[PDB]
Amino acid sequence: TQLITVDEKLDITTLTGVPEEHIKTRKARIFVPARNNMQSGVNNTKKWKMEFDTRERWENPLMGWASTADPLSNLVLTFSTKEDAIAFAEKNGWSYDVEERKVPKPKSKSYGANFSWNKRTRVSTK
Amino acid sequence: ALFVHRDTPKNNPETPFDFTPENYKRIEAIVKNYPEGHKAAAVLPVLDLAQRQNGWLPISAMNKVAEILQVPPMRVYEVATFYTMYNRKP
Amino acid sequence: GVRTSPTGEKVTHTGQVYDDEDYRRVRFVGRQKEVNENFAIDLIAEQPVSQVGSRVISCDGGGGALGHPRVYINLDKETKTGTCGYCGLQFRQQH
Amino acid sequence: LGLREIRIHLCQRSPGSQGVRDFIEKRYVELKKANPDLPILIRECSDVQPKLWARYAFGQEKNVSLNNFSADQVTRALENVLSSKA
Amino acid sequence: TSVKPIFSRDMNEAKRRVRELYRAWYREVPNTVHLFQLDISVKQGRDKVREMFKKNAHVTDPRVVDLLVIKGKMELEETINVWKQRTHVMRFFHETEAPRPKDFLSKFYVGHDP
Amino acid sequence: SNLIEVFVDGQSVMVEPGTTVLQACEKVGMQIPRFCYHERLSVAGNCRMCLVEIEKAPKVVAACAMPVMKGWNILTNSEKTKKAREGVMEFLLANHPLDCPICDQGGECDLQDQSMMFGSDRSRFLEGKRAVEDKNIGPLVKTIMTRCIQCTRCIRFASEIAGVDDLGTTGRGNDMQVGTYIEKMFMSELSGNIIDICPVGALTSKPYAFTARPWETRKTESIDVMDAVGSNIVVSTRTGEVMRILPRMHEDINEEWISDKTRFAYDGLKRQRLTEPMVRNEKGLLTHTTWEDALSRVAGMLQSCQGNDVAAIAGGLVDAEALIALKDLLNRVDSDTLCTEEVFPTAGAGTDLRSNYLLNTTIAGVEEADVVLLVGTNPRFEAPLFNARIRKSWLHNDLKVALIGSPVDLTYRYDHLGDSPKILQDIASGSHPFSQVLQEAKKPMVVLGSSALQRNDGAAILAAVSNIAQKIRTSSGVTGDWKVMNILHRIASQVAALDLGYKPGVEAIRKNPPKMLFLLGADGGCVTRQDLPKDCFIVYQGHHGDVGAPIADVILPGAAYTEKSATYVNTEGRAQQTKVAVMPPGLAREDWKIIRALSEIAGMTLPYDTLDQVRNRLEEVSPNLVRYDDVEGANYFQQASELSKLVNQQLLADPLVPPQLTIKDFYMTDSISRASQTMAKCVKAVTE
Amino acid sequence: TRPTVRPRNDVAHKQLSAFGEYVAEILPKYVQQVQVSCFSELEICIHPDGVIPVLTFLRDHSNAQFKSLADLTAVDIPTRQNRFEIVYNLLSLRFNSRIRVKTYTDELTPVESSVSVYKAANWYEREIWDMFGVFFANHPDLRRILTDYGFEGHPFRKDFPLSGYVELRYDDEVKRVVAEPVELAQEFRKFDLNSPWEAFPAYRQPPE
Amino acid sequence: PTVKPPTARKFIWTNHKFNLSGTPQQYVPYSTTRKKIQEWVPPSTPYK
Ligand code: SF4
Ligand code: SF4
Ligand code: FES
Ligand SMILES: [K+]
Ligand SMILES: [Zn+2]
Repeated sequence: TQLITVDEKLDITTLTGVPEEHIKTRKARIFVPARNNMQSGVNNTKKWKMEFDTRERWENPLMGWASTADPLSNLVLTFSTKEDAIAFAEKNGWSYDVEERKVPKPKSKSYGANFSWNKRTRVSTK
Repeated sequence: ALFVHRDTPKNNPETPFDFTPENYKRIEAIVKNYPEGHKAAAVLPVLDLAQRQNGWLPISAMNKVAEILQVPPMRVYEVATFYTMYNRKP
Repeated sequence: GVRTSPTGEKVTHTGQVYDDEDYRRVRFVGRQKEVNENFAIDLIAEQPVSQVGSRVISCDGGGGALGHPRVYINLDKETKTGTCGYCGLQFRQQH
Repeated sequence: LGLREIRIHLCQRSPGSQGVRDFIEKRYVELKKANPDLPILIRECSDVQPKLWARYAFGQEKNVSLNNFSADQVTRALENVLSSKA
Repeated sequence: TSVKPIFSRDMNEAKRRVRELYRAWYREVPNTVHLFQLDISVKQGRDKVREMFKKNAHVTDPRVVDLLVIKGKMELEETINVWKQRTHVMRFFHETEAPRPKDFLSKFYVGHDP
Repeated sequence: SNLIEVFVDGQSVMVEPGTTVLQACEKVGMQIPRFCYHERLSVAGNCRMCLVEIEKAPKVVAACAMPVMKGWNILTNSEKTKKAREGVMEFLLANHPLDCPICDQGGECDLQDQSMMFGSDRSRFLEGKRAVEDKNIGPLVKTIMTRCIQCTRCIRFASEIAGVDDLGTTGRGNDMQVGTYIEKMFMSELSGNIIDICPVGALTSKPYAFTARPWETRKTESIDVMDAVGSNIVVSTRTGEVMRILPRMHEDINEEWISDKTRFAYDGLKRQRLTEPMVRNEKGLLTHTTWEDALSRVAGMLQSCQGNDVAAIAGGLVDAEALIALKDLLNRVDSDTLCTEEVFPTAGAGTDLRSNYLLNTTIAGVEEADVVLLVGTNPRFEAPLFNARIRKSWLHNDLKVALIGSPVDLTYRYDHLGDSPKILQDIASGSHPFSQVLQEAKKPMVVLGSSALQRNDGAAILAAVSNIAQKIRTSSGVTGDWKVMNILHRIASQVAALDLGYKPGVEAIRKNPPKMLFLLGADGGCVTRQDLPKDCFIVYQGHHGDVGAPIADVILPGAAYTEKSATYVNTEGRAQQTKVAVMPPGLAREDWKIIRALSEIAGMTLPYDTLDQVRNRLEEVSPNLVRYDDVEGANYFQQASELSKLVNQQLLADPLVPPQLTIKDFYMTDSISRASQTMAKCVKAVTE
Repeated sequence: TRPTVRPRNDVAHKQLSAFGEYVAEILPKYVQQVQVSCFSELEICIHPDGVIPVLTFLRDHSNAQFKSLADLTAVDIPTRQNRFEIVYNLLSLRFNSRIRVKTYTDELTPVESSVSVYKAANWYEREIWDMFGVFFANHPDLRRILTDYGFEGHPFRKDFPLSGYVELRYDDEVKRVVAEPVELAQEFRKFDLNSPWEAFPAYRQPPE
Repeated sequence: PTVKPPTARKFIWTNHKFNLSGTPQQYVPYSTTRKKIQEWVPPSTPYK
């Protein structure tokens, strides 16, 4: 046979070594990151990311540096699809929420529409 | 040779400029050359008409052409700075 | 151009000084608060404005490749000088 | 001690909410004319099962499932809520 | 859903392995208290073993408990062969760690963590 | 279908006629380089960066402007496309200043990035560059015009979206300068968005200037609360400190813009903040205390209250979690007197049906209307991106706009019918000439402003507007899926407070003034201590000390919208959630955490511990408040209109004047904007 | 493209393609993919039931003789349901060549240990146990090799944080080095560096 | 520097100091930035 049938939910939380505080009190956010509106390039909007809720950052009394106590504060994960991210968060016991991908809707462009005979879409200058 | 404006006491939006009434009749004759809904097409002659009455264009002739043609004043400033005949200095 | 707080503490060129009720002055007890007493904002004001005969001037900070990247400053405003964004030197068209 | 508000959750398109929809199109108005100072919050949503929430005095809330009712059954459940006030 | 097993074909073999690992830890606790010259009792060390076994007591997957038994055997080999120092044994007893706020109100008082 | 087949690098793609070369390349997942093309602006075609080879054609075409012909093979990676890109990038970088270290665009510069990706690696320009005089277009947008590459996104934005027509190009040739030609101050309600679309650092944010740098910032995706648009934003922080606020693209709300209050009111979020709990000492002065002492002194007064002894006013910036928290807390005392600052009329249907207080059409449905009627509102400042959507429909769909109110500037031309409310009785009778326009329009849209509902005849105005909407919809050519009746809200907390069943307006507290008053962020000054009895116990819970906090007895320092994960519902009923960007300063806490801890001190512990359990309660009160980015349609306009016919309230003779007539009144509305030094500079700049 | 561009080696590309076809057709039971990179490196991507038969082939076959195990490697790729990618770099001193043998596993499926083929693997896959949590069946002494003795967690998994979950300090009360939850006096500053523009159009993936 | 002198500047130290560690003149670190959040100062008049 050499194959067993495990009909249970996949759960590796006892094997990851993550302490309980950072399994059951964390909210994973699964999202495609928004395009930086300083720029027109879209190559950062191609993958799904997983991040966590930001915890407390405070001021170091000596230097004024940003002291943290959150180990997961920099943990950003990359996924090809939404279902891979959902499956990875369910496998690790993370409570998650998913934002759907926002695509830009197809616009209707026409250079001649800048010079219409009777429509408001004339450009006053060019 | 500057393409910005600074308000001097001889060139400001309170510099006295207005058309003579015969220049208003000429402006009406100019505006009737273009179709209705395209009154902005009379920016280039009328502004030059303001150069013929005055000799040069302060920023009161540009604003007057913008007022009587119902066009934004920036769109007259663009035409006045684009074209080399419009004297923006006396 | 250093001044002093009423606590007796030197205000830095940023403007940082601890409050009187701030406990973090205790780190300077028996020791010193190291400030630099050559304020760059007070030293770049001491430079003379360069009167040049051109409309666009170039600044590299001096020294050629030992300065900053070479930028071009327009001098069309006669109200205000044209200041280099790197070294802080300022220029005026002489007409 | 007494009823304070009523909350009626339902769907716009689900057939299990249909009688609840049949309640609000016909019998809500003379309900609201009968109870002008009673807030009856109608809340439509996308895929919910129908539900009647009855908040009473001092934070007590009873909870009636209006799923697959007719409009007569919604009328009877709501008038039982109005007549109970417990 | 047909997966390759690690050691156990089902959960009963898995519970057998959990049970033998618990027997080996239970026998090992007095020797661990003695040769690491700990400050705990043998009963307190066996309580910590029972606590660590009950911590994983909700797992229903045979492969996950096979890996838990494998990792427990590894920790046991690191304890018997004296590879751990005293500090690694005493890390199960979070003693210098101050007790965390457990209820809502004290977590409200100390900060922002839920 | 009429789809034509074209080819991008040999790959077939079916495109609509009129689709450009750039959009056809976008449909196969390839982004053509660009500087002047912007998909929300008009096509310019004047940077020439998008030049691409069509094969069997010996000339590159501008992909942003050229429509695809059937059978074209667009060669996005061929040799002469790359040579065109390198030549154009060389001419862009010829006169561009070496300012990348001192420029705020560095790291997030289009010119840098696609010079790295598409231009060469070195220079041939052996000449002296040009230098341009800088401009002063206002206190928001710093202007360094030597960095300008003359892509004219300035001018197209100010003309077509902002509707200003005061930017342009003067001069000719290489001396062509983008500017205003005069000392003019570009202060629109959307004036900071040119910082977004400027691909270079010619237009930067003056408050953000020099402080940070894009690679080190953390990007927290969050929601605007400055109005009831619910604009999706990115709060960019850096080491536990909010740096700036960018927009997120949401196609149905804020397309990719935000307003200037949204963009620049974040500096009020680090001034005048409530950081520690305060109680009154023996001298009657506020003094700092612990959370134990403050919550004990509030709960000891709350246990002595019952019924109408305790009431609560919700402010304009309160999330749905704290709203349902304080509602359940006062319902444990059996208090139903929970109010907002903003009056919505309870006459008739009230807040029972959702359809009579929502923007029922949508923000997106403005694109589908053909006649929009605006009553008693100045939507340019009450909801600036709702007005931007009306302007986009005005410009592209030839939308007919009418306004009943004072003749404000809306950045487009409308039909001003008058300011008296009796015109609402004339359109609802058919004697007015605009009534025939509403009859013959297929998709009419009647938007009542919620600021006009602050008048004492708000029920009469809402009845007249609902009578107009149901006179149209039940008779004229409306399908039935189309929504006509609409209310534009200006307050982020208001729609969530109405879904939870608050009593809008403070008339319930003016009826019987209580001996204990909660103020969740209430800073409108709607209820002062002259309205209360002799020793009312006022508890201010909020994040700024502006209005309600100097009169309070115990101050509960709360979280702001960047400091909590928090549900806000916009004017169309869409529920949205902020995320934690930074933590609240000092001893300040999340708002429902404060109310829940107060409930535990009082011995009336509310049945939730975590944020998810609060949202389960919030789903129990109305399940739309947890279905995020969803607009649940609200039916039953007919039943609300039948209930509105019961009590005939009389229209006042006062004309419909919105409270914000000029740009002066826009910049300071809530406690964050009033604490903002940038908004203070905006007001001082527009008042001079 | 002479001075600054790497010269392409077409002869090695053709030879490694021929040998990749050779191995793919001798062993079709386990070989899933065969690829040769542009810089001429052959990868045999196999099924994990053929770890021993493929590696025994390449070690012992007279046309392969990959007698040396250069390196044994895992890669965490969390978007795959078989997230761990086990990499066998092999060296044939007879034919002066290198091959790469790649397979996969998830957290729970054991990979067969290759100590019977290459004894060099005895520590390498032992490290793959310590760093990734991949169990290796029939390993002689499988245990941790790099982490501390009480270390929970498999660090080179990409969901493991950079600083860990614990940090040590000496405590003079208990006279002992203790482990506490990690608090950084300065947080590691995450830099989002990736450009929003496409860098390599030859690697463009087809969109959804 | 007797043959090739160093270039003189107005900010170069005329007095070179040696290693001051372990003395009262040693370096003590501090945050050179100012306060980030401003607190609300309540009014000093009573509220009646
Ligand atoms: S606009 Fe871009 S390329 Fe120009 S100086 Fe700024 S960062 Fe550099
Ligand atoms: S300032 Fe910026 S947006 Fe305006 S034309 Fe110049 S490069 Fe374009
Ligand atoms: S992007 Fe097409 S030319 Fe500017
Ligand atoms: K910019
Ligand atoms: Zn310089």
